[PDB]
Amino acid sequence: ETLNGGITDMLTELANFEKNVSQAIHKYNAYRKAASVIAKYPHKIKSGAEAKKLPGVGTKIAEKIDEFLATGKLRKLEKIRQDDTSSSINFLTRVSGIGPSAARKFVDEGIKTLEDLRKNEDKLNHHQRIGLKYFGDFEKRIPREEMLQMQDIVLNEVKKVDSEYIATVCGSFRRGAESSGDMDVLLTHPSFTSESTKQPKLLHQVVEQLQKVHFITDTLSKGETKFMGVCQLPSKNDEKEYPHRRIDIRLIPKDQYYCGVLYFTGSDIFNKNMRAHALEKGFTINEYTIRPLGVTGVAGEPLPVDSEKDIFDYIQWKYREPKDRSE
DNA sequence: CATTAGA
DNA sequence: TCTAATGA
Ligand SMILES: [Mn+2]
Ligand code: NA
Ligand code: NA
Repeated sequence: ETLNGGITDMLTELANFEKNVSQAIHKYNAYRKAASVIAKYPHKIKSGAEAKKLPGVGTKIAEKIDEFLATGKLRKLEKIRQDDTSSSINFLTRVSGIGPSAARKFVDEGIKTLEDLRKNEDKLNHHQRIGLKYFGDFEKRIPREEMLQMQDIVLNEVKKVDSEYIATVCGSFRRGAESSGDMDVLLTHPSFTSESTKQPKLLHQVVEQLQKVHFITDTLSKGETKFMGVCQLPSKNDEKEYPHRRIDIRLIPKDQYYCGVLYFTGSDIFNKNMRAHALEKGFTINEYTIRPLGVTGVAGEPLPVDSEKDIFDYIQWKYREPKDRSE
């Protein structure tokens, strides 16, 4: 956590670089288990060999470990950090919709800067166009203060359309959080569950309304179950317009709401821990259900959930307010 | 780890 | 169809 800190960080730097700048999924996977492992190790790594003994740590890494322990640096790390090319990829990748793949290609073509990206909007597909358009707004944290006004808005229309729609804004926002990166609204309806062959309109109506009033301004991707767009709160009585925010809305079979909800509520650790817990308690939990465990090694049979509670109850725990799902 | 876009 | 990018 702090004892093998640089070690893993240097490790993680390395990996990432292979994966993105290079297209070396192996080396990249190398740097990772190694970083994974040295990280679990209970003692101050004193040298390559010491590390070396580790599963996954080879002569390659161990070698880097020395130079890094010997001098507070690494050449490769220094050279890479310098490398205009790899820098460039590191950056373009920031655009919503630009993966490494396209970052390399763009670069190859010679698009390195944002401005480059601009003179060639054409080479860009819609997602990246929008991604480019709101590049500034996408990088900004969402003040909870607005989260409240946005949630306010969603809920309302949602209800306005059908009164049967149930919506929840998940994420850190739900868990207290002072700010968040984007909003996640999970959604379901009663007319839609595991069997009952869809109702694409379900999602559509809603999105339609949102847009109708101008809360949603763009569409990144809209499918029959997952809409991914852009919203913005009414820029009041001028002098102050609001930043463009990312929003995600997803239809959910009423029969798996809470699990989903439980899940996307996090935290990443609370979950795991919760998850690790159902296990002893004779269960199993995943994003959509909670099945009682059987001795044969495994077992099925999706227990019925009406609220976040049932899940708790099942696993027999103290209902934990979102606020304290912190870990 | 599954859901959309695109080509 | 596969392959990328998001989320998470
Ligand atoms: Mn989010
Ligand atoms: Na080894
Ligand atoms: Na990106």
